[PDB]
Amino acid sequence: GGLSSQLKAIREIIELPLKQPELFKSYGIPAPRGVLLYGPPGTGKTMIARAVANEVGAYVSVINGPEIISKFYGETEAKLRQIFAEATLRHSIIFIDQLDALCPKREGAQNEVEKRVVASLLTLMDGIGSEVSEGQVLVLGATNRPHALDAALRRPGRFDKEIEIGVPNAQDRLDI
Amino acid sequence: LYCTFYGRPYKLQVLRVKGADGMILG
Amino acid sequence: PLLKLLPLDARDRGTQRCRLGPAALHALGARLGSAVKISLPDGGSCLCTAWPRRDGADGFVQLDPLCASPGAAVGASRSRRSLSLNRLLLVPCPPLRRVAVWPVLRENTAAVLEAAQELLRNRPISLGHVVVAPPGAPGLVAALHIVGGTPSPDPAGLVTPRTRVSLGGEPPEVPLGGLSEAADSLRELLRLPLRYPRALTALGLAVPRGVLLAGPPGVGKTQLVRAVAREAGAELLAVSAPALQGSRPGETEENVRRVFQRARELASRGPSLLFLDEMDALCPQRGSRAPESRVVAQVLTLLDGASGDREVVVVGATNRPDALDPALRRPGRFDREVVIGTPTLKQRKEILQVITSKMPISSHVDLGLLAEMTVGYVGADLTALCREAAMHALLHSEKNQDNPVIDEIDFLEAFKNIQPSSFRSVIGLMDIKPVDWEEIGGLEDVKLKLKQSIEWPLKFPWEFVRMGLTQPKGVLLYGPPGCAKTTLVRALATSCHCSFVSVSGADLFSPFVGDSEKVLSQIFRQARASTPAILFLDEIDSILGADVQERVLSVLLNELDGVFNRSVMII
Amino acid sequence: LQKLLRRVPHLLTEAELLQLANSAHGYVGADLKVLCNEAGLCALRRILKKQPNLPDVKVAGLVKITLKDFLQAMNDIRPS
Amino acid sequence: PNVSWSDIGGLESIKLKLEQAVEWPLKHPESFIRMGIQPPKGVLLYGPPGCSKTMIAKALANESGLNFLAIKGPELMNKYVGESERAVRETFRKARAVAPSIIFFDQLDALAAGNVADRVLAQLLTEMDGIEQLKDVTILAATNRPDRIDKALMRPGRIDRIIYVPLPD
Ligand SMILES: Nc1ncnc2c1ncn2[C@@H]1O[C@H](COP(=O)(O)OP(=O)(O)OP(=O)(O)O)[C@@H](O)[C@H]1O
Ligand SMILES: Nc1ncnc2c1ncn2[C@@H]1O[C@H](COP(=O)(O)OP(=O)(O)OP(=O)(O)O)[C@@H](O)[C@H]1O
Ligand SMILES: Nc1ncnc2c1ncn2[C@@H]1O[C@H](COP(=O)(O)OP(=O)(O)OP(=O)(O)O)[C@@H](O)[C@H]1O
Repeated sequence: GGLSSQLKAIREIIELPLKQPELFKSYGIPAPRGVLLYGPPGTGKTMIARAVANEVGAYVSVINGPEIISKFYGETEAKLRQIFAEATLRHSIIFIDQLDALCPKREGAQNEVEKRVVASLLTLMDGIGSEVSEGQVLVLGATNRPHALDAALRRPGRFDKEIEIGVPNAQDRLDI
Repeated sequence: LYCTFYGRPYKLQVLRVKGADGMILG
Repeated sequence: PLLKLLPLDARDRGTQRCRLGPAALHALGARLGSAVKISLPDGGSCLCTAWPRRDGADGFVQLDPLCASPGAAVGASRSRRSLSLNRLLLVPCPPLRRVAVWPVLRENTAAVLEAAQELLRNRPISLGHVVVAPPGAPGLVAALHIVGGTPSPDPAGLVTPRTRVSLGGEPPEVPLGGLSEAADSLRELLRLPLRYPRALTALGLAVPRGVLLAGPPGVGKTQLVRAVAREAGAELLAVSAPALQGSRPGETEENVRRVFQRARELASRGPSLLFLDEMDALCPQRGSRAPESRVVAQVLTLLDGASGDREVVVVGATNRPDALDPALRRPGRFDREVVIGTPTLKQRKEILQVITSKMPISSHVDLGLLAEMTVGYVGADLTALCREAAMHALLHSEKNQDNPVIDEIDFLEAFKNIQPSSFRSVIGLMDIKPVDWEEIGGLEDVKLKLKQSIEWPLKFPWEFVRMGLTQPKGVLLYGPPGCAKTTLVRALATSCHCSFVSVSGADLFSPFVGDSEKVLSQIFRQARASTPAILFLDEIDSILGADVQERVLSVLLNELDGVFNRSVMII
Repeated sequence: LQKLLRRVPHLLTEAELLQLANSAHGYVGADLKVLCNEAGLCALRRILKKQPNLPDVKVAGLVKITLKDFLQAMNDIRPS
Repeated sequence: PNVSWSDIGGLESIKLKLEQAVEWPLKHPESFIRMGIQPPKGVLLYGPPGCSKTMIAKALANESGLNFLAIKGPELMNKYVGESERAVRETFRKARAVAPSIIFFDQLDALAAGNVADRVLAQLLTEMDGIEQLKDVTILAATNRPDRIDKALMRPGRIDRIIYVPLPD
């Protein structure tokens, strides 16, 4: 309900790739990977992730946030990786929800599962560019407060496109 | 198929084999 | 007849064996071990030996490329291409008497000659071919290039145990503008420790070997060293290490001395550079872990050590230049600094013209208005502005797809939803706008006094000292708010043609400034670096805190005293 | 400069080291050493521009130490 | 919002004075260069107290296509230590995101507790200076007393025009 301009952007962004990567390299830019969605809590970000996977048709890999937190030791570097290219196989859209779990940015506290899981994503997404065989990997990140996502997760190649899903207005609450 | 992982016996049931020429089975 | 291609087994890896069926061996008329030339589908060719399959089934081909054309190792069979039989030939191999090889060694003459004889023993080879060593091979030869032979290996031939092996040899990106001014300042330092075959051992010392790069986060500091890299060879062990430590006390000091061990190992007949990055290293709420900067200190000490041994240049890049170790800054490990500032209005147009050159943007697009509207950005945000204006011109579009027309409508659309980078409004800003003397109406006598004490002592220095007049060592201008004090200082910098480091009090109120004693020391050091200079401290009552009060007064009072044209004027 | 270093050949080595001492009037010890840095590695420079390219083990064998680098080393090094 | 000029009374002289700063730099910038003048940016309204000044700002946003974002006055000084500073900068990012918008800031005399007033004056000054060049975002302020207004906010790039809103004749 509502969001007619912003879901049309998500579908046009998630359809040009996987279908036409020749148009991107016609002009001047690489085909992008990181779509970051955010908003205030209770807005519709998790439902609009599940809406994309019900329509376009691929293998869709959903990784949750609060269940790759605790573990016992560094089992993220076997779990993430396998998850990625495994989907790579179905040439595929990769979903990461609750991004402020896997990665904080809380420097004061120097945790064991914090300071080198940031190297487990920047050195994995820089190598997930599949230019040997020209594959297509799309990462959809969804977070409730992208105010504390490191400064290193906004660089090009990584999460680049940020779409804001805000609090609905009076005309939007009528259509809700 | 039978394999002994450090004394523990394993029972394996083969469901599907896909080979090098691309022909799969049922 | 078409034959399929399959990946090779674990017993054919590095054996130079081609596995054919019996009907193809009947059609070729080959024996066991005879030489088969395979013309590959994606260009190039290879030479193999014919051996039969165990199954006896015909219709399949496997091949192991060891003697190959250079850049023709395309025998991976993921897509399962099929080969026709017209592409395999039976090639006669006469024996040879003399070969000529050029070796590619791994990272004396007799051991290289012995490893060449041992690899090429009883093999068929052709001309202009690479022979690749199998994995796990003993020795030091990784590859051989075949150059020549006396019974002429153009239709190939066989090396024998009694042939002779001789050694001959004949082996037949964003430019980023805007840093031109600082790119050559780097070379006037680092070129002299790149032309060193122990010549400066013989005559001289060692210019420094310990440079430091500083700048805002986004001016492209890491890409500059790759440009000076390629510019003069070098393998840049770019050790970043944002968190290389752990819970043990100094367990990576053993690790960084093996990092520093191969700086020497890769120092023989070749340049090397240790590239420490993000020496940022955040500020822990509590005392930083000992190993964190102790190894730094080790890196320090280790570095200072590099002076009693073979000398390896170190280029370090940090983001925020202050709050480092003060035992770095002294003559030695780190004493030569190159400062990359926020970009001016001038080369921001030439920043844009580099990125505009690759994309097909039409000729009806301004640049000066695109430079002027983009005040507050860095060089990373100008790429993303030109990335986003390509997207909304591919996003929205027409059905023709032949004219890539990007116009001023979607540059101004992409300007709207790109947020500007922080950490710019700080420290000191040079270059502002030119103000002439005639804009300030009246005040003829105050213009005469400002000329006789700061411009005549910085522009005509021999006639000031010959006439026996002293230079006043820092002037103070006071008055009510609204009588043009900042205009008179900015008119003075235009007629002096010098550098202009200006610190105001409203700069100091930002919370991104770290405690401002060492911001105040950073201003004085950048000044003594840029030569003939005017240091302007506007609103000193806000700087001195109208504790941190007494500490600021002190860093200022000590620098005000400790200080062919020189000296820094303080206004 | 008698105990300059006694090594590093050619140099001046005449009786006109008196005028640079007269000249001598600034600071010492740690500035004068770096005068050897401003005459050891600063005596090349002009060798590498008159010839395009050479192995530098022959440039070190044909090194020339000049008078003219000392006056510019006064301008580059200010002792106290 | 839905307030027209006819609901207030049709203040025709204050209609032309506010339109000279928020619409005339875009639609007719040739008349400013014809006379030799810089275009004004920020507009302060002063007068006797009441809710008269907040209805004129809602009526200006109704006739042109313009979005309204409101920051209060002495609410923000009394609040806590931290992220009232973040609430100022999130107002300014939301003005530039959507479209040409009017930022309404309330009573200015209450800002002018030494460390309390100065971290919010620092975040206000470093972000109003970011929209000095951008012509589609205009700051609009209302105050009760013109005497105890800070002279740091009176420089000729930030707040220029002063309009008197009287009791009705
Ligand atoms: N636009 C909408 N129209 C209809 N129902 C909606 C809408 N947005 C949210 N919902 C309701 O919210 C449910 C899902 O919640 P939602 O996607 O908003 O999660 P959230 O609270 O924003 O998540 P997070 O905790 O990750 O921030 C839907 O099943 C539906 O009941
Ligand atoms: N001339 C230029 N000046 C500045 N940035 C440029 C220039 N040309 C291109 N860029 C952009 O800058 C990027 C280089 O970013 P780089 O990683 O070098 O940043 P950085 O300053 O080292 O970052 P950090 O402070 O995080 O270490 C290029 O990929 C391009 O987008
Ligand atoms: N004599 C003058 N002739 C022309 N313009 C003047 C004159 N005196 C002041 N101005 C104008 O006053 C304005 C403010 O001047 P400026 O900011 O340089 O000084 P200031 O108000 O004394 O500074 P500060 O308050 O920081 O001490 C400028 O627009 C300047 O043009």
